[PDB]
Amino acid sequence: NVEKAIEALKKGEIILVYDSDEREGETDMVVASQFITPEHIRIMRKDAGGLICTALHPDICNKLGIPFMVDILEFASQKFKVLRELYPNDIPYDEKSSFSITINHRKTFTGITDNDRAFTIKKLAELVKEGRFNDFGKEFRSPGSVTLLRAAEGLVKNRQGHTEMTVALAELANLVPITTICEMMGDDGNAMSKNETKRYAEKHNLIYLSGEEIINYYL
Amino acid sequence: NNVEKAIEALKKGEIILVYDSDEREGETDMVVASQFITPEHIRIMRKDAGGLICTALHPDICNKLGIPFMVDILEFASQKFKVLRELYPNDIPYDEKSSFSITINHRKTFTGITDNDRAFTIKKLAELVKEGRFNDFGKEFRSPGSVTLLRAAEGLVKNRQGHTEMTVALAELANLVPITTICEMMGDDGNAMSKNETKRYAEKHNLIYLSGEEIINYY
Ligand SMILES: O=C(CO)[C@H](O)[C@H](O)COP(=O)(O)O
Ligand SMILES: O=C(CO)[C@H](O)[C@H](O)COP(=O)(O)O
Ligand SMILES: [Ca+2]
Ligand SMILES: [Ca+2]
Ligand SMILES: [Ca+2]
Ligand SMILES: [Ca+2]
Ligand SMILES: [Zn+2]
Ligand SMILES: [Zn+2]
Ligand SMILES: [Zn+2]
Repeated sequence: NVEKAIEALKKGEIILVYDSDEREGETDMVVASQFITPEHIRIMRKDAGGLICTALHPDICNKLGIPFMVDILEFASQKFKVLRELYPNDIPYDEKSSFSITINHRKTFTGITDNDRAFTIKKLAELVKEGRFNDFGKEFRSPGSVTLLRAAEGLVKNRQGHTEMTVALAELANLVPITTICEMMGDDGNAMSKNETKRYAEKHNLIYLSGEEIINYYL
Repeated sequence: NNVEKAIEALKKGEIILVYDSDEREGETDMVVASQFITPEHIRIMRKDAGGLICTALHPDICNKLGIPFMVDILEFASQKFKVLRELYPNDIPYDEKSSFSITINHRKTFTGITDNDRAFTIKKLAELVKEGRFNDFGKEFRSPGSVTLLRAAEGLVKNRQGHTEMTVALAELANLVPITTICEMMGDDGNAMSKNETKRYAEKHNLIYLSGEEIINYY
């Protein structure tokens, strides 16, 4: 199943990845960022509905100098004390946020359109694939509409969220290890259930993958 | 006229549409008074508008809670994270500054992104403010989260004319807690939904549609 998903990812398709019954119980739509298109963004906002985020392998984040947002906030809590009052000291270690900074490519206008978000994401994957790390500040500004996620060092060995699972899948596919993901939201106000997301994958001829399978394959 | 009609709609917990200006973003946001937000509002915003779902706060509330602008958090944190300096938004194309602030989740939510979770976070924030329980902010919320806050400029539309200021101004005029939730309407072609298409939406759904100039002049 993992290898079939890898082929789909290599063709620029959206695949569906469920994490686990014990974790978020959520399914994310996932695409290899180097193949992102405005159409992928349109499908994610209409049929998934969560935040459209782009996850990056830790090696990439280290080359760009991008930290976890929690660390930006903790340091800034020295000046803005409310940040200390909002510390996420109550989240299980396994669910600790993978949130990093938000960005827009400088050539975009408001940054939120399908065209703007696909351009921001595709240009970031381009810059990374080409190794033009120093061009990051030249080409992008923060804050913006595309939320970046920082994958755990060691990926699924140390954290088992969609952030790590999808980046691990891109690494396995021999692609730039950067993915764009969006949580699938249900009409009942909760996340779409695994039965509901498997159903959507069947209707749209998409690959549906369980996180356990990616983890096992990777390890 | 239409502004008074939009005010009555907000007081009833309905959504209104606000277009800023041809000379600014050229975008229409769906708008609702946060104290009346429901999971259904979040659902219609993600399916029918599609941009980010953000909650704008009157600067008075922001000062009482100690919530700063995000660019300021980044500016201060750049002392430690050098990448932040190179990402300065000294070039946002449609205004001097962004209204982006911190992101939050109410501590009682699970993943924070569902319609139920986002509506709960936003409504609870509006309630905490309405009840003057500012010392309870950290007790009830954590950052980062799925709900992005926006800080309205001091003087509102007298000093900045974004949807952030315009909508907070309408909530104030309505004698409501001045906190709004807004979402940009996106088009199928990859650009923001056109003025003509957002008008057709407003006519189909009998929603009040306002332009920025009318709100600014009335305020
Ligand atoms: O938080 C999220 C996006 O903002 C989603 O849960 C997304 O799937 C990435 O997070 P995680 O790695 O915890 O699954
Ligand atoms: O940026 C945005 C959301 O994050 C949107 O533009 C929203 O309408 C608020 O911004 P502004 O006050 O500039 O119109
Ligand atoms: Ca998560
Ligand atoms: Ca804006
Ligand atoms: Ca201005
Ligand atoms: Ca009508
Ligand atoms: Zn997830
Ligand atoms: Zn706007
Ligand atoms: Zn209707």
